[PDB]
Amino acid sequence: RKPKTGILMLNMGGPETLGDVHDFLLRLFLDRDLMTLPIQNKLAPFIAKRLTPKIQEQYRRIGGGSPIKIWTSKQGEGMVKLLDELSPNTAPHKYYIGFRYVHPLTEEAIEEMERDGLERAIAFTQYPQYSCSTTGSSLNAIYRYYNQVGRKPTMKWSTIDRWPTHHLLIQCFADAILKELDHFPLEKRSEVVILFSAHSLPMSVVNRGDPYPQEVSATVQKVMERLEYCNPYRLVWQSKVGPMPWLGPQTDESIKGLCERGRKNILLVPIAFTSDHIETLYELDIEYSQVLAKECGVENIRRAESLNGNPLFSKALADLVHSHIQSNELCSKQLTLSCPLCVNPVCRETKSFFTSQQL
Amino acid sequence: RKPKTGILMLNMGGPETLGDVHDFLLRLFLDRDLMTLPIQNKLAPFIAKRLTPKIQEQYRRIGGGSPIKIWTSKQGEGMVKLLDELSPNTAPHKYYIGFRYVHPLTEEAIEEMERDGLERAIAFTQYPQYSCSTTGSSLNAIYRYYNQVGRKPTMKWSTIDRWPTHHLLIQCFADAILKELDHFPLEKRSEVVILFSAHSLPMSVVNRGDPYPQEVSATVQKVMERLEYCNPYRLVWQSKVGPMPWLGPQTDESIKGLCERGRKNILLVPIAFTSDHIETLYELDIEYSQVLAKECGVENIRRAESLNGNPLFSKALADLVHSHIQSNELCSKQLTLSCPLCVNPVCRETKSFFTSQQL
Ligand SMILES: CC(CCC(=O)O)[C@H]1CC[C@H]2[C@@H]3[C@H](O)C[C@@H]4C[C@H](O)CC[C@]4(C)[C@H]3C[C@H](O)[C@]12C
Ligand SMILES: CC(CCC(=O)O)[C@H]1CC[C@H]2[C@@H]3[C@H](O)C[C@@H]4C[C@H](O)CC[C@]4(C)[C@H]3C[C@H](O)[C@]12C
Ligand SMILES: C[C@@H](CCC(=O)O)[C@H]1CC[C@H]2[C@@H]3[C@H](O)C[C@@H]4C[C@H](O)CC[C@]4(C)[C@H]3C[C@H](O)[C@]12C
Ligand SMILES: C[C@@H](CCC(=O)O)[C@H]1CC[C@H]2[C@@H]3[C@H](O)C[C@@H]4C[C@H](O)CC[C@]4(C)[C@H]3C[C@H](O)[C@]12C
Ligand SMILES: C[C@H](CCC(=O)O)[C@H]1CC[C@H]2[C@@H]3[C@H](O)C[C@@H]4C[C@H](O)CC[C@]4(C)[C@H]3C[C@H](O)[C@]12C
Ligand SMILES: C[C@H](CCC(=O)O)[C@H]1CC[C@H]2[C@@H]3[C@H](O)C[C@@H]4C[C@H](O)CC[C@]4(C)[C@H]3C[C@H](O)[C@]12C
Ligand code: FES
Ligand code: FES
Repeated sequence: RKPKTGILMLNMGGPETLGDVHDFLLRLFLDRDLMTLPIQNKLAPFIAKRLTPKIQEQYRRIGGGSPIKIWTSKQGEGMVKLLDELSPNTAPHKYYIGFRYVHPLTEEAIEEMERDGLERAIAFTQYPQYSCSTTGSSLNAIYRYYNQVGRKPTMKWSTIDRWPTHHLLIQCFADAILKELDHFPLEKRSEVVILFSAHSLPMSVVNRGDPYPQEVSATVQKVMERLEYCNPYRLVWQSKVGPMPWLGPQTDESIKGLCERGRKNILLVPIAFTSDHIETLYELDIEYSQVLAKECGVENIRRAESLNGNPLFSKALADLVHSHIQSNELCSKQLTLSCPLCVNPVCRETKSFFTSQQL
Repeated sequence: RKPKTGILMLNMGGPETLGDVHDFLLRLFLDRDLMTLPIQNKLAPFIAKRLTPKIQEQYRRIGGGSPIKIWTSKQGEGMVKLLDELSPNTAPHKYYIGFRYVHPLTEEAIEEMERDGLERAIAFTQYPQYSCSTTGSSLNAIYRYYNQVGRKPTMKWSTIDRWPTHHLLIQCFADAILKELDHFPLEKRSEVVILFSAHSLPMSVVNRGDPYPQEVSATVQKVMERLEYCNPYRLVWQSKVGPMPWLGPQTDESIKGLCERGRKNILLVPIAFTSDHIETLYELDIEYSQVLAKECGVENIRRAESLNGNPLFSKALADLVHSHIQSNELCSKQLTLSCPLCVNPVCRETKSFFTSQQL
């Protein structure tokens, strides 16, 4: 009856309503794992307020907020039901959501897991491919929480810190692509070009050693292997802001370029995230597939469905947690190597926090 | 007895002696697929002349020239012996070397293939991961040869234009890594960090859509899977020159960064080429492993042996060719998609050259 094993699902989060946008931005801009600003305690609230209207308008364009919490909860519930049956010795299992910049915040979830008196806590990132700016930032929040509160954990921690080639995740993407290919006019299907798209990183981050581009490229290859190379593809990158150099090719410039070169039948595949959110519902579906694509003369542009409530995806999550438990690993071998040019002192503390855990 | 199937092994090549350096550079700078320069017919000989002394000195430091022709010949000979047994319907097989910028030049090889009266010719790039700047440039040379001689081919052409995850290539890399791990002191072996290293590309090339970074990342993941994630790794990129932005992290900076961060036992793995050449014998072995690494206080830095004369690598080559023949394929599905921002008119012509071939 009392939960024994807590699976803490980590993600950045998104504002559920338009009223949550300002505080989302403020927590983001206060976070030094992402950015160091001059006079940051002053500029953070200011830039949050400055950007609120633009960002609320994007969310209003997709129906008034992000659905991430809904999807995460449905996935969490399907995962736990499977885990109680796969793993009766670590049952009952209970999921907790720990979002970095909206409620329930990472720190609020840890407080609850400790209150619930769990024996074991698993920090399970919902980003299959690791970036120090996504999963690294969620794992640092766990280390900082105990550091700030000045007490040690009362539960045994470990982390599933990446899973870019999990076989059932791969199957979920391949399945979604095959379904969407069937939605193109039959006479176009062979002609379709696949653009896998993932959020970009600034080159300053790529060049310091961030593991993300190599892992996202691995996911793309395993998906194309599963599909037997039925269509040609490129991996391209979305969401660049600001005037600094980021990893390209850009998704928008790639859609326009393909159109200008006669490839007017394009299937977009979000490959680095597992539910709908602003990047899919606003950036890909509206900004590129409605506005940009209409202006460049595209014939058909479609997007693979996000994994969202697919029961095969819940089965992937539970398979990941079960295999983790059975292996007794505390973290990947990759978490034990920080970036070769890391300049953030917290990363090594975070690494040690996980590699040193009792058990 | 008359040869029936020719396998054209494509590679950029390297100067075999110090005297060949100038004409190597001059052919390279006269190649539009690789670069456009102002007043290129004047500037190419001038830049070749300017760089000759520094490049001759690099080759002198490694014994007086590139061994690429030796290794390519040994691999070609072993591949042909296997193919005559594996594929008697297409035997006898004959290999031909087509180097882009040294003799025997691509154009000289095609001449000899035509004279030999082969039934078919296979353009087999020796770069497992495709870049428009490597394999694309060599395939463009085949299209341009016929275009410039004003005659259609007299043999059926097809291409093996990439093979970044062929299982025996992956085995050869994993085998070389395990052998080199065995040469560290035993007490350091689990502490070893692996840096997979590949020639970089400028960001202008990456951002136009070059398929290379994603393919090299795929090779890395399949090698680490075969090794069961026994050590941690990063993929990083060598050989940047000039002042423009290129894809990082840089290999040199990453070795020094790792050293400064207490990771002093490092295994370098050249992952994008299959024999020794100036990148391994000069840049990694001298510039980085002798000079840089001594300066930064490294404890052990070693390099996986290049594939070179490994018989399992001849077996991979022959298996590639054999599968290619049995499949009847003219080229990969990926060759049918040019880069989304390609601005070189020859790419489409080369693509069509192969996709339109009779059979
Ligand atoms: C200096 C800097 C970032 C630091 C860095 O990259 O190391 C940038 C990032 C966000 C910038 C701020 C935001 O763009 C919002 C403001 C925009 C105005 O055009 C200038 C002031 C303004 C307040 C900016 C000052 C400065 O250029 C900031 C603070
Ligand atoms: C303008 C240009 C490239 C153009 C382009 O990329 O569009 C660059 C590439 C290589 C350059 C040249 C090479 O670096 C060699 C020469 C170097 C000297 O320091 C300047 C003149 C010199 C002759 C350069 C002139 C000019 O800056 C060139 C020609
Ligand atoms: C590039 C990067 C983080 C920093 C980093 O990787 O250095 C990512 C992580 C969270 C991202 C931010 C969050 O998604 C929230 C904002 C979303 C807007 O659509 C752009 C600005 C916005 C503020 C983002 C800018 C940038 O893409 C961030 C800061
Ligand atoms: C960057 C690039 C090719 C062009 C491209 O990618 O746009 C690669 C392909 C062949 C490379 C060149 C060849 O390896 C020959 C030269 C080798 C020297 O060590 C550097 C300059 C040198 C001239 C190289 C510069 C650059 O790295 C080239 C030109
Ligand atoms: C879009 C925006 C500012 C808003 C504004 O002028 O209104 C700014 C605020 C802080 C910026 C970020 C911070 O400067 C930290 C990162 C710095 C990197 O050099 C580029 C991305 C990077 C993640 C920046 C991207 C972007 O230019 C941000 C998110
Ligand atoms: C190293 C060198 C010139 C030598 C010199 O001035 O001494 C120049 C000559 C032509 C240059 C190349 C050509 O300009 C074409 C490419 C231009 C890209 O913007 C960067 C790499 C790129 C491949 C260049 C790298 C490098 O700066 C090269 C190879
Ligand atoms: S920035 Fe990657 S480990 Fe610190
Ligand atoms: S530059 Fe890549 S296809 Fe032309």
